[PDB]
Amino acid sequence: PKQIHEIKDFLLTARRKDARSVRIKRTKDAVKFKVRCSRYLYTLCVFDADKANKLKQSLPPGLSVQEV
Amino acid sequence: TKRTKKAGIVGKYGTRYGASLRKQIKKMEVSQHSKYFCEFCGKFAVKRKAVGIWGCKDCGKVKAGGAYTMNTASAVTVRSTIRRLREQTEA
Amino acid sequence: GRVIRAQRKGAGSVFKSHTHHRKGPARFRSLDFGERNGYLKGVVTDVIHDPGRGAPLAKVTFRHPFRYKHQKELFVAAEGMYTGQFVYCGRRATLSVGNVLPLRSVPEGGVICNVEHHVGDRGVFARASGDYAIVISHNPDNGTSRIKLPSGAKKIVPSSCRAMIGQVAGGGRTEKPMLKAGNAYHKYRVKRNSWPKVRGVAMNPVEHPHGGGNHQHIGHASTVRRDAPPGQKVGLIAARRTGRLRGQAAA
Amino acid sequence: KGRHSGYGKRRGTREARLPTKILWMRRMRVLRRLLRKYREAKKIDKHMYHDMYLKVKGNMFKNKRVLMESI
Amino acid sequence: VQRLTYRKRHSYATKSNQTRVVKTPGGKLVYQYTKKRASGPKCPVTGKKIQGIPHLRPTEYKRSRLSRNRRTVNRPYGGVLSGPAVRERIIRAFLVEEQKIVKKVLKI
Amino acid sequence: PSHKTFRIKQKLAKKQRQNRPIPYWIRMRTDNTIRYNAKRRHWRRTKLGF
RNA sequence: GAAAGAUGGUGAACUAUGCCUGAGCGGGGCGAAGCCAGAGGAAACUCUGGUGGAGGCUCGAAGCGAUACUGACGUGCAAA
RNA sequence: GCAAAUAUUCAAAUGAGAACUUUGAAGGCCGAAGAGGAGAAAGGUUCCAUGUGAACGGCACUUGCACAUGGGUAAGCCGAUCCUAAGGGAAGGGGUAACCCCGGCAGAUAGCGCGAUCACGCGCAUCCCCGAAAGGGAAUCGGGUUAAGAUUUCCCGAGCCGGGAUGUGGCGGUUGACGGCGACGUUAGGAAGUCCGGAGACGCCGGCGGGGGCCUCGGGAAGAGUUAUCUUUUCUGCUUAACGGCCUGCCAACCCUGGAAACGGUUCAGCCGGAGGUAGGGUCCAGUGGCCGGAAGAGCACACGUCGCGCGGUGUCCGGUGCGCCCCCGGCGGCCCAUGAAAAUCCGGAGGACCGAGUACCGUUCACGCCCGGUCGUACUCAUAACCGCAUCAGGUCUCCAAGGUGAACAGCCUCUGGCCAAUGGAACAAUGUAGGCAAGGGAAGUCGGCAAAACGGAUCCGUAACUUCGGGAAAAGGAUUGGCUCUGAGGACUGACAGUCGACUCAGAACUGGUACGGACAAGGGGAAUCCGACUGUUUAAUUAAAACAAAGCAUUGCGAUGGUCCUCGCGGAUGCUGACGCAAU
Ligand SMILES: [Mg+2]
Ligand SMILES: [Mg+2]
Ligand SMILES: [Mg+2]
Ligand SMILES: [Mg+2]
Ligand SMILES: [Mg+2]
Ligand SMILES: [Mg+2]
Ligand SMILES: [Mg+2]
Ligand SMILES: [Mg+2]
Ligand SMILES: [Mg+2]
Ligand SMILES: [Mg+2]
Ligand SMILES: [Mg+2]
Ligand SMILES: [Mg+2]
Ligand SMILES: [Mg+2]
Ligand SMILES: [Mg+2]
Ligand SMILES: [Mg+2]
Ligand SMILES: [Mg+2]
Ligand SMILES: [Mg+2]
Ligand SMILES: [Mg+2]
Ligand SMILES: [Mg+2]
Ligand SMILES: [Mg+2]
Ligand SMILES: [Mg+2]
Ligand SMILES: [Mg+2]
Ligand SMILES: [Mg+2]
Ligand SMILES: [Mg+2]
Ligand SMILES: [Mg+2]
Ligand SMILES: [Mg+2]
Ligand SMILES: [Mg+2]
Ligand SMILES: [Mg+2]
Ligand SMILES: [Mg+2]
Ligand SMILES: [Mg+2]
Ligand SMILES: [Mg+2]
Ligand SMILES: [Mg+2]
Ligand SMILES: [Mg+2]
Ligand SMILES: [Mg+2]
Ligand SMILES: [Mg+2]
Ligand SMILES: [Mg+2]
Ligand SMILES: [Mg+2]
Ligand SMILES: [Mg+2]
Ligand SMILES: [Mg+2]
Ligand SMILES: [Mg+2]
Ligand SMILES: [Mg+2]
Ligand SMILES: [Mg+2]
Ligand SMILES: [Mg+2]
Ligand SMILES: [Mg+2]
Ligand SMILES: [Mg+2]
Ligand SMILES: [Mg+2]
Ligand SMILES: [Mg+2]
Ligand SMILES: [Mg+2]
Ligand SMILES: [Mg+2]
Ligand SMILES: [Mg+2]
Ligand SMILES: [Mg+2]
Ligand SMILES: [Zn+2]
Repeated sequence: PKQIHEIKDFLLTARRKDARSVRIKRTKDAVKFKVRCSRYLYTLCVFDADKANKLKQSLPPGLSVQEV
Repeated sequence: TKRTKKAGIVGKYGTRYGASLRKQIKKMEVSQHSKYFCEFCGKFAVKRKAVGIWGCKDCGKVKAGGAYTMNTASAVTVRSTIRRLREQTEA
Repeated sequence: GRVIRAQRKGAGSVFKSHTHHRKGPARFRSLDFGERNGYLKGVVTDVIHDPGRGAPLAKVTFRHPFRYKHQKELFVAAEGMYTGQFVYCGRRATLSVGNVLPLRSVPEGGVICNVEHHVGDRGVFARASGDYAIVISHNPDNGTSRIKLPSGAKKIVPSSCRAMIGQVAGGGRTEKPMLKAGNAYHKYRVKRNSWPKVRGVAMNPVEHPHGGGNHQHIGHASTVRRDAPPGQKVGLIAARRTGRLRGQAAA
Repeated sequence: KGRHSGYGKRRGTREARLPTKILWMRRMRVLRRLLRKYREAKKIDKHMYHDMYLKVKGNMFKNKRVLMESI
Repeated sequence: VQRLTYRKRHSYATKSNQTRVVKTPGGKLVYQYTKKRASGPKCPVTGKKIQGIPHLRPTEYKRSRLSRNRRTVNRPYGGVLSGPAVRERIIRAFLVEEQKIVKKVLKI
Repeated sequence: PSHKTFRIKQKLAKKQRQNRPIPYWIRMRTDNTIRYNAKRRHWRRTKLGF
């Protein structure tokens, strides 16, 4: 229900406590990075495949990355 | 088109209530609907709001008045009397 | 017989006053020092139609004399009052339509309304729609005054009884024919259960002294005595005369 | 194609089938929006706009063809 | 055409039992229960609306539910009285305060 | 009804446990007279009246 | 074997009336004030066409009621 | 005697036994103000499974709402709980022989409250409790799931409210933010006693505008049906919740510049303007509005191919409409001798007592973070079989949803979704019946009486008398037309006096045609001349009287100025009275 727009803020809101997980759904034309905190689900719609890859890399070690 | 030879506002009562009852309520059906001059803003915008209560639409002032006419002749006599009676004893 | 409607009305069962939407008691202010010995300035805020009463009520928002708060008082509107008017209360209130003065301060001939009767009982005469009392005369050797009530009677009242100068609004209301049992019904819902009113002559003897008979007639003098027991005192009570009022008797 | 109407397939009164008030309401918005279009296109100045507006209200004109001819 | 049913045990169509038909992700029509229309605040002086505040059912104005900005107007007497009313109060206060000392002048 | 007080539900519980035919074995207890359960109630015949 | 008389209590879940708080009453017909235009007039105001949509107005659906057959039934479907 | 509510039939299966059970094919009915889907009340386990000797299911049974044994009702978000209304009970007091009766009578009033304790100061108003599962109201949505539970109680996902502390970050210190001329704006931005305002919070009616849903039209894609013949065809579906952000900004309201007559602006109607219109430009408000997140991974639909809640694939598009129906909202207009509820809870404001730093301390209605969320209801029927009427009784019993055709229409008549064929069956066509038709010639001669039935009935056009309260009579009366097919004409929108595209509907007229039939079923006034009564509308003996009876508006009479009139109480006291002669009361 909350979407973030800038990768730096998404990274910051996923490199925090309460980050239970990050779902990643690849669909036609885009990827969606959904991080589950306590209150709000934060979502990011990303377009560049290599940049999406860099984010995939940049998730903090430990945060369970589901791939669907 | 002229639509009523003589009835006027009392044509809504149709063929009931009697000639004189209709003819003697006509003069007050008219008055309780008529637009009366508002002395505080000079418009003709005072229309009855409730029995004895005449309010103006623009200036928001609502003024206690007669039952079917804003100014009753009795209260006109009263107002003139009260002003006279005040002024003869102020001096 | 059985108990008769004139007797059933004292029970309170269904004959109580239909007062769910009435705006409260319409009366003067609690007489105090300031309004014994000076004037208090209050401002009308609204002229509100009081259900079940033909006279409009005026919400008047005084300033409390000795505590820090407003006083929403509630008067019987005198024909002339408008929102935003300043009404002044007290003995040195100027004789203006809407102000309330003691009768020691209304010159003779003046019209007043809502006349108190014991100084501080907050208005009892000349209150219904379009009625007023004229201050006929004064007597300063006893501190009393005389008024001509609406009824044509003449009452000596204390000279310190307050009164609202002017006449009550809503006048001329009872001139309009109602023309409909519907209008009559909607009139009496908001006053009290006293309509429709059945002729006694069309009742059975067990519930009305006029009742019964192969024809409809009273059968005995319809004028009853003042002392007749409750349930017998129906008809024309203690009548001095009857028949159409002609001549001096119609005064 | 206009079939199936007529005086036997008709069982409502004119007002019920199409209210005279709706005819009036449509034809007034028609003539009136024409008049505003003219007053904005400067084919009419405000004075004969007002005069034709009150005449449109007052029912001289029955259709925009005659409103245009008389303008 | 897939008739509807209530979702609560309130079987009477009172004011509090407003219903809105919606079509759900299932292709199925349900009711949603809506709030009743609220008036929102009014100026005592004029009776007009009060600008800058939405029209919410009174409980959902609670401090812990709205942002503060959405509930108030930054003026003196703002959020109770309207702009014209405050303007007329300032003018009347000034004119009458000055008149008081102009009336103390005449006492000589 | 669907909105019943807890008192009435409490008493419906007991008027439920009071419906069973008498046990099969009581009938052989010594010097016995209880034959059938003469305090049956049916939902359509005898309304509790409460 | 009464019609009754009395002492003390129980009932407005039906019905009677008052009140508080909710719910409900398609489609049509007549065409009242008000407003507009045209024409007429020394004036007063009048004639013609609109609009408007009043009313304890009217034909009528759901409702509510019960006129007529003095129809059916009348140990009835039913103590209406 | 088992007879109203149209209707049943054929194979099969189970079974000792089939008209009554189950399956399938058919044929019909309810026809959406339903014989459909849910509830309030009331019932109480009737709900679901397994089985069954009797009894019951007014015939029958393998069957059941019957009998036996088991199963089933999950809530911080739906309710109750909370608040008050009509109104009820009550402490002190007054009455009463006592039970009981009075609540405004005013009494150190039932409760004291608020900052404060490391204590004390301040206020005490009109002052208790109960009372609504239809009034007010802290907060929830979607998709799954069970034999029976849930739509939102369970499960997956996504939220929200209240309360409890607290931690990090940020914001302010010109002590208590900034921007805008202004309306107002930004998710942070001191405040004690005290006071004020708003929301809560409001009648009916007319009509217009908008939003959501449904319906209707056309294209595209999927599947189904029809096909001796014609049909780019017909039928089904093509979905997107709360919640968060952004955008838009209706109809009203509001701000700034400006100064209007040659008067203008605008409505279906109004109405608005030197108290400042038209105009230009802005603000705010609604939203069940657009986009994105929620979210395609869900749901549906097809298409396959795997043995065993597999798995894989494709689509889940694009416009236009309207006096269209439901719900809601906005704003006008009207009606009132009627003006159409209260309070909880919440928000806002006035004033400013008292407060603090800058190697640091006082706040912060901001962001994120942690914890907790109790008691009771919850299955089922809601009716021509689960409620009441001694019944599985044609009776009665409050509501929400509401498709297609014809038509003015929620009339009737037919259909689809959904539900049924449950009302004991077989044979026959006699009287007499009950419900429904038709009749030659005549048309009330029958009869107490035109009782019953027939005739008229929609709509368009014309015409419409006596009488009249001049409003009516009036649909008076009396006439004419109505189908089907092919056309002609008129009535508009959007884009750039013309051109382009589009347009669902209404209204006129003509031809041709038929066994003169055309409101072809349905639905649907007979009319006139007079008398008597009641003015009218309304109400009335539930179960034999619907009326000329009662009420009524109108008219009149009487009592009463509070230390009063009419009335109630055993008493104390009370009703009219939250009243006051334009009032109360009695005729
Ligand atoms: Mg009565
Ligand atoms: Mg009378
Ligand atoms: Mg009478
Ligand atoms: Mg009698
Ligand atoms: Mg007697
Ligand atoms: Mg008699
Ligand atoms: Mg005699
Ligand atoms: Mg034609
Ligand atoms: Mg018209
Ligand atoms: Mg509603
Ligand atoms: Mg704001
Ligand atoms: Mg029963
Ligand atoms: Mg005796
Ligand atoms: Mg009752
Ligand atoms: Mg009852
Ligand atoms: Mg409805
Ligand atoms: Mg009628
Ligand atoms: Mg009807
Ligand atoms: Mg009979
Ligand atoms: Mg018989
Ligand atoms: Mg036999
Ligand atoms: Mg029979
Ligand atoms: Mg309906
Ligand atoms: Mg049902
Ligand atoms: Mg049997
Ligand atoms: Mg069952
Ligand atoms: Mg309570
Ligand atoms: Mg409640
Ligand atoms: Mg409620
Ligand atoms: Mg308020
Ligand atoms: Mg309310
Ligand atoms: Mg402007
Ligand atoms: Mg929305
Ligand atoms: Mg209004
Ligand atoms: Mg449940
Ligand atoms: Mg249930
Ligand atoms: Mg019984
Ligand atoms: Mg049609
Ligand atoms: Mg229909
Ligand atoms: Mg014959
Ligand atoms: Mg005859
Ligand atoms: Mg004979
Ligand atoms: Mg004869
Ligand atoms: Mg004879
Ligand atoms: Mg007859
Ligand atoms: Mg006639
Ligand atoms: Mg009559
Ligand atoms: Mg009528
Ligand atoms: Mg009877
Ligand atoms: Mg009868
Ligand atoms: Mg008394
Ligand atoms: Zn004015």
